[PDB]
Amino acid sequence: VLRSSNEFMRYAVNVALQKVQQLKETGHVSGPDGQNPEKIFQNLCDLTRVLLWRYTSIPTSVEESGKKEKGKSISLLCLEGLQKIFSAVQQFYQPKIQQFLRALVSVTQRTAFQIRQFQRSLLNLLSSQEEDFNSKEALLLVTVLTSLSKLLEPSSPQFVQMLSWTSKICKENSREDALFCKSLMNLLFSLHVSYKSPVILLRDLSQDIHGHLGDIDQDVEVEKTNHFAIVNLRTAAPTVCLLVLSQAEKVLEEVDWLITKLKGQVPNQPVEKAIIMQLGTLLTFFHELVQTALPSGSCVDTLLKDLCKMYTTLTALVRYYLQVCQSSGGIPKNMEKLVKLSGSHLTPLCYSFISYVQNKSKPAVVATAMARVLRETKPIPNLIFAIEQYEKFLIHLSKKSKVSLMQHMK
Amino acid sequence: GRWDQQYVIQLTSMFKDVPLTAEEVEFVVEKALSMFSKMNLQEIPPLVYQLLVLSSKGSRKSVLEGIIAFFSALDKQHNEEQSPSGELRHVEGTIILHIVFAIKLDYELGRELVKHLKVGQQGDSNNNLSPFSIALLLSVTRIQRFQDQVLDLLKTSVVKSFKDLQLLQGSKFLQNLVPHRSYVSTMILEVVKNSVHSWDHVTQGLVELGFILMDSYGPKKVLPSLSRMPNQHACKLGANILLETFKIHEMIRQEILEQVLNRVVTRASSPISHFLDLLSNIVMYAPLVLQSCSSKVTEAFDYLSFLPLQTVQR
Amino acid sequence: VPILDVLSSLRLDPNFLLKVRQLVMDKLSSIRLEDLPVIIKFILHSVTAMDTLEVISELREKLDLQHCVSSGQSCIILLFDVIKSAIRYEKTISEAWIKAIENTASVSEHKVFDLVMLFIIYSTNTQTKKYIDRVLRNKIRSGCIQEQLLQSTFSVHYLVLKDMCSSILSLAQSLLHSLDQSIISFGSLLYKYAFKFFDTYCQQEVVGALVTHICSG
DNA sequence: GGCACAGGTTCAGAGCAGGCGT
DNA sequence: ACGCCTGCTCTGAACCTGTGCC
Repeated sequence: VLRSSNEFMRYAVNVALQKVQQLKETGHVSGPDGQNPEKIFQNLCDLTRVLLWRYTSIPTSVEESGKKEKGKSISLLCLEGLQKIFSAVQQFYQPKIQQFLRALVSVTQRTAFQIRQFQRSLLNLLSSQEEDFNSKEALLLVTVLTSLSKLLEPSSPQFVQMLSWTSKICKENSREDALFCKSLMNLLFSLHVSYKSPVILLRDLSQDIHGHLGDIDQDVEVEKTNHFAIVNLRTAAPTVCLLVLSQAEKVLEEVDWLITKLKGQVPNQPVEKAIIMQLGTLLTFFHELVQTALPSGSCVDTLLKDLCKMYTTLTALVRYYLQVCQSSGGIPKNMEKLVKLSGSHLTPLCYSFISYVQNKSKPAVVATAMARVLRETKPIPNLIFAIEQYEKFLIHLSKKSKVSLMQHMK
Repeated sequence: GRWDQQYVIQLTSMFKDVPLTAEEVEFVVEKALSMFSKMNLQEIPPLVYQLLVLSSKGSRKSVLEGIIAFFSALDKQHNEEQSPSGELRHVEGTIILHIVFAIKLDYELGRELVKHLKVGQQGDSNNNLSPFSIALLLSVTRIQRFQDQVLDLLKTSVVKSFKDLQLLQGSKFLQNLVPHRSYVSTMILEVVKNSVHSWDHVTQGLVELGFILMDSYGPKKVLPSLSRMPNQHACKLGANILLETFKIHEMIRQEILEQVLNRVVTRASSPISHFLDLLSNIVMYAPLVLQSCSSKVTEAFDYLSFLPLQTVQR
Repeated sequence: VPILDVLSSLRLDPNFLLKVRQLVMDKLSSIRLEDLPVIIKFILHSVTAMDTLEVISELREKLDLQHCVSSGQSCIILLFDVIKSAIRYEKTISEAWIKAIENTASVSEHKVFDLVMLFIIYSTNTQTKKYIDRVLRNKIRSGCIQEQLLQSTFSVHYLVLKDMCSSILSLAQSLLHSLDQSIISFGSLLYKYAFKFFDTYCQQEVVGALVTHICSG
């Protein structure tokens, strides 16, 4: 009687979505036994069992619905309801996440067993169709994986194979949708960093970006799809740009904190070597981005801003070596190396890119226009400022450790 | 030359009356400090007193650096033995009190203490401060001049404790480098655990401190991660200190309760979830209490028409 | 009393309620003592953000504490408690109290209540600590608040102030660090009364802080 | 041509980075 | 070089446009 009417079903679905959304906003939902957390925990898990089973038992490829009713596909909605459940149990019932997976041995093994299902579902979604793929259901599978990924223990085998698989999906598949691509790379980094520094990764993305977008000089050979496959004309240009430089920032956040704690002190030698190795690797990252023909939005601003922040960390570093190097005779071949590349490869290409972007010149409320353009005129100078203040502490360094570091600089 | 272990204190009471330079007083007291190691504990306090009254015309940095570095080592060794308590608590205390009665007459003593216990850069705060340094500070909050200065340091440090560790626990690169030195909530709580042997001065500072953190970092952004979590975490702490404090010190748990009620009652001008959530777990652990504090809940009810509903309910 | 309850729980015009509020305060002289408390709460629930000085000013004049004399002291305590609970809960009231004492710096005949309130408000409310001490110096410099007041406060209102032990002495310590023997005289007399009337702990704190002066000051 | 989601934009203020008196 | 004041940077909220689809 009820199974015949499809509308009746997508009612009692929408109802369930409304209940779980209500539980997020206030610690409790609407009706009776909607305050007693025990009973809500009971039901959530009892709802979960069935919603999981529907999606399991019935895929989205068995539809006879068309676009209007695939916008509210009974499959799709049950994954959105999953997403909020997995979400909002971590908000409240983080203790009973074991009892929660006992409904579906420690927490991590159950995690993996439950992951594989969605993983394979997503993979079948993606691999099968190209033409009119489920953007939404693929994307919020990605979102459920993201939410739940954070319950794996970071040294567990299941975490390792997750990341391997994660990066492997990013390495293989085409997938023209950018918000989709955005979500994957986000998940990749969020997983990756709590195993190690994500720096070669940033390098790799920049080399592919450099490959795809082209180059400033209008004659440099670049193509490197080989690294990571989910990077496009459309995708990398506004998006993987902001994210790859976003992830560089979190590098230099850590590096600023490193140097603050180091200058407190005066163990040291390994930490300096580590910092310089970091900086050297991501100076290759900055190299590939600079050579790129970056568009003129937040993409260009966030490169130039992060070149400032690269140079500012290099300023804190050089001014650090001045305090201490007077006492011994310091600057090991580590720092000489770094300074060499920051002069030889980095600084002059900073100039050729900013000059190219400002060379690039191809209805306006007067007040708003004045406010906008004189805001946007700061960062070409803040880069020339930041470079010349590097050169300052390098001339200071040259004198106050007895090494002429201006023999490198042009 | 070697000092008669018996009357080393009496020898150090003689350089009290001679006029000396810095180098001279420094030499004599750093030897009197080498001598704490090779003694019974119960005679260290009066020796510390006769060091401080000498240090009044000599080195203060040195006197208090010595007492701190010594008890820091002591408490760490007591900890890893646990992994002589019922008297180790008498000494730490009697000392904090003996250094109190001096910073009372010697306002420069306090300033040198405080300078010594600056965060500044967070790398000095991961070699400086302690489970003993902090009982000492949270006694010091009783001096009228000094309350405020002290608290402000503790509070601001508290946050960094969350911010280092939070930014640290984002990253594996950082966890590789730093060998994780116990963090600042832990320390403050180990004070509270120590507290039992009833050095009841520290308590004024705790309670003062505790509502400072929640009143400071309360939910009001919520009617990010950066400006959210190390303020909630801070709030949690406030709450955490007081509840643990309330469990231990039967004397205080009248005026924890009133000081809560105060902030609960007339507001909902500002949000107060946190205070009710504490108020729960206070009364959940040992609600005999409100039988002793009955006048005060009586005169929370005389505002229970003006109070908004979600508050009144809970 | 009950009338007050009823007119609180009926459905009315505010100007009417104001009118009757004054019909109290004109006869606030004339309440039987037991009943003082219960009124005063109403008056301080009958406060808006804008009604405040007016009402406190009249009341601050109207209220005696001299007139009111074992049930007496109990009822007085009840009083200060009720006030205590009010002032607890309206930042507007505490600040405004003090603005309507310092506007009565002019008549050097202002009364006992204008201490006891400060000390209370110092103890109770902390945001004001600087402000009471500013006012107390500025007012005592002026040839207002003196001996005859401070003597009278601690001869009858010890049991009120017993509680505010630490409050009096935070003050006394603030006053002796000054110039102007007028001020320091007051800060001393503070210590003498503090030590006469309070607990043994207060006595210890007196001699504690006296020493602190003697060795530093 | 109207109907609808996404972007960026201006705001509005919290809360701390850093120039400037003794 | 420590204390005091200000103004800048972040952060999210809400506003309304701007452009894609049927």
